[PDB]
Amino acid sequence: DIVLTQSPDSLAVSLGERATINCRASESVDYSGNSFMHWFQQKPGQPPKLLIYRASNLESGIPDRFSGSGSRTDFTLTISSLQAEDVAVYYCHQSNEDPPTFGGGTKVEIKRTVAAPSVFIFPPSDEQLKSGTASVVCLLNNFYPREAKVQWKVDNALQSGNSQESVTEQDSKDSTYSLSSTLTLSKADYEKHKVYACEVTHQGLSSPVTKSFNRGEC
Amino acid sequence: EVQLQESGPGLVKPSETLSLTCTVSGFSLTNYAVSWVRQPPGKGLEWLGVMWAGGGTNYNSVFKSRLTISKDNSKNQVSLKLSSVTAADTAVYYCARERPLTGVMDYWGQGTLVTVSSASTKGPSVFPLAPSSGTAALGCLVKDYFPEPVTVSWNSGALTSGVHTFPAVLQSSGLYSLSSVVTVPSSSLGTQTYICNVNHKPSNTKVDKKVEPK
Ligand SMILES: [Cl-]
Ligand SMILES: [Cl-]
Repeated sequence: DIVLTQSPDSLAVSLGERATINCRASESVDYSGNSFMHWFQQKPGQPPKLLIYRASNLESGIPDRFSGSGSRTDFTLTISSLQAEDVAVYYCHQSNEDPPTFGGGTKVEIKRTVAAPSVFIFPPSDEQLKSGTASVVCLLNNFYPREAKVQWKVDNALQSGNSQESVTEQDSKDSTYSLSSTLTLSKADYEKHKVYACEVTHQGLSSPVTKSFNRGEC
Repeated sequence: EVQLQESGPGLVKPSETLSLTCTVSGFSLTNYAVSWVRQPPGKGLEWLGVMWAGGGTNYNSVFKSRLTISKDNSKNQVSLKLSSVTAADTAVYYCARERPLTGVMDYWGQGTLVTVSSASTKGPSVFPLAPSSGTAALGCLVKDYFPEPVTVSWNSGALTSGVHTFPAVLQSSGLYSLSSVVTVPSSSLGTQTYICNVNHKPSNTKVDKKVEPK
């Protein structure tokens, strides 16, 4: 099988600057003066989108900042002026020899200015509490860079082993990340305590910020 | 406009047969080939096989023993059958229109996630993440579903700006959970209606949950 090796594996690029992605093949992907190497863009929860076919041909509807070159075993995708919406995983694809094969992918991220998270806290719904579980959600919205710390406090007692985190990939407009932290208690343990707080530490905050509620809830 | 759409069972038991259908529009299966490509979660793309325009098949040799691709030109449909499935066959399965002379896969379906698992299918419970108190956040918690995936829209796709739907987390129970949030004007919380549309295709569950202040 033809093995496709991409480089870099990932890169962080500033708005308006050049992204270069190389694909090398273990064998020639040319036949009769035609190169059967193609380039795809994949965003999260979306299929691959064709950018370039047969090494250098820009697909209809794809902006001209995307271009391709190379032949035989050496190919390059160039994004001349990287835009916010170009954050994705990029794949090379050879169709010269069976089976068709893809590269391992190249992750393109925007490097942008530091942005503080907007913090929100959500008490468990009355609906859920009747089921006998309490989910407390802390939302960190629209921050850069990715690195963040969430600390759960229950009556000022710092929590451990009973939370899970999830992070979005980089937003296609403002190049930020968002994060949700969920604290999971039994209804029993939830009702033993009053003050629920999530403490957010991040580069964009001068000191850690705390959002909290009382189980009383107005 | 060229469109493809994959349909699949969601969950398949080990050693059983995976059956998928790819329905096409905006082109004829007499003119174009259709390829099947899968992507295990957080991994690369693996080509399975192609149905040629003329009705012949070409397969990845690693799947020769287990894989059959068929079609009906007149029903605008290509089918995949993968026998003796294991955990290794857990992936998003894609069908793609292929240019017959060049092998260029120019249009792809949205994909269908196939989970190979001995566990039961289970539709989600949907709970509101209510706003409290310029900017206000609200959302929906989609709890205790299996397998993946869940999709969330807001006001049937009318609300998209400020929407964040987070990757699902696997809880210790072995059931998935995810949150979907949207940031809105604080002044809008009193007046404006906010409904999350939760779709769990593997259980054929659709849940609408109105989200409002406490
Ligand atoms: Cl044929
Ligand atoms: Cl072509």
